[PDB]
Amino acid sequence: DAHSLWYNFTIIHLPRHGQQWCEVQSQVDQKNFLSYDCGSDKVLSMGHLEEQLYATDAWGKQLEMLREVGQRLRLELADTEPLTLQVRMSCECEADGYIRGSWQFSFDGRKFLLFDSNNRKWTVVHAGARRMKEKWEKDSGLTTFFKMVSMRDCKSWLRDFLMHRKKRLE
Amino acid sequence: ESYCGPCPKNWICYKNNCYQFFDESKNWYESQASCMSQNASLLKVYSKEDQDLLKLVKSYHWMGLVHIPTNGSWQWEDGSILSPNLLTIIEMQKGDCALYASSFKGYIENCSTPNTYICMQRT
Amino acid sequence: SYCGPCPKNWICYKNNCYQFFDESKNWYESQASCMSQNASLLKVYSKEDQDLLKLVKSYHWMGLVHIPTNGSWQWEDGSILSPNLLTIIEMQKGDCALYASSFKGYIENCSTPNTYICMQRT
Repeated sequence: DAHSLWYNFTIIHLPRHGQQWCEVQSQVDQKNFLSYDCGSDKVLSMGHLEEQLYATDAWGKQLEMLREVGQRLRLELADTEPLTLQVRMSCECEADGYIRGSWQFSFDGRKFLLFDSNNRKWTVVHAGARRMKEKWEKDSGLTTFFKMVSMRDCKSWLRDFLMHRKKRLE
Repeated sequence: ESYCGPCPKNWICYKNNCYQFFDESKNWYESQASCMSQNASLLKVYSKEDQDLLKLVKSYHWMGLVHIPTNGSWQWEDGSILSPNLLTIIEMQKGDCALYASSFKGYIENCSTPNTYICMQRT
Repeated sequence: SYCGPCPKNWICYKNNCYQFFDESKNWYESQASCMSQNASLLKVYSKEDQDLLKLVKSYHWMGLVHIPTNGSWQWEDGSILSPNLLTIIEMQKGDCALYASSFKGYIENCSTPNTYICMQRT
């Protein structure tokens, strides 16, 4: 079978009211398990406490990266081409291990960019996203950051949550 | 082969300059105060040459850069003015203070919002 | 008050001497490069003594070489990778590790060009 891990970031440039600039919702095999304020290091509502995903080495590493990804996207959001950047990072392991790592970028609810970590291809989804693609495609550091975190780090937490999800059962 | 200038205890010595990163989040004022209480100041960028290791830095941190309410230019704590050739300033948030970010970039931030910081001490 | 003996223009911290090379080369080449200047690649032996390593961004070759038979790793100088120092991230087939921020080592193809870190203490 196949398993996935979805991280949905909501990054805001110039927050207006009591809005937090960083928010992240996560799902293991399509369903929720953590809502996290990546800006103040705070778990807000990690529903699904019957698998103790926390109490895994991956848990803290995971939060570490969630914060780093949030900070990188923040700076990038600050020099774009209040602005709300919604990003979904995902990785999925098949029956072999064929991990598909990809990113999805939106700016106001309309998909803008898609990153295929595997093939490392930036593909435009919106006419107005042609420039950010260029910038980020040329920002080899950013693009590699997107490949490394989704192709390895994310597969790593997936593996540990799963390996842990079983040892309990069997 | 040689030695690297006099620097406080356990501080990154490079090109005769001393740095120290604090994981403690303070606002600009609170940070600036911290560096002062250690015979040092907040990071100051004068040379991409003498301070190239700055493009090695991960995350954003307070630097001793402030905004002048009138002429709209930026100056360091010491009074000198930012020289056209070192930093690229992008607005991240309101404020009159600037955070440093890897690859000589200065991000504008609310002077009162808590952040990590970098104390320096020109040898 | 004085940071241990180091070459000219090399990062010195707690008497260790580091040097980050912007040039992108493969492990083998990175190895030689350090080698060619009385230094090794980068050996992590202490989280405390080598604290600054958690402020570094990007990925850089380290002096790690593994024996894909014990799944273990060892440094160039023959010493083993003590436990509880590096969180090795395992997608493989690769046989080299890239140091990454906050004591991590990503395994990668040894022939993939990459920036690297040379170290020299004393």
